[PDB]
Amino acid sequence: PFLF
Repeated sequence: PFLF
């Protein structure tokens, strides 16, 4: 997962 990518959180930004």
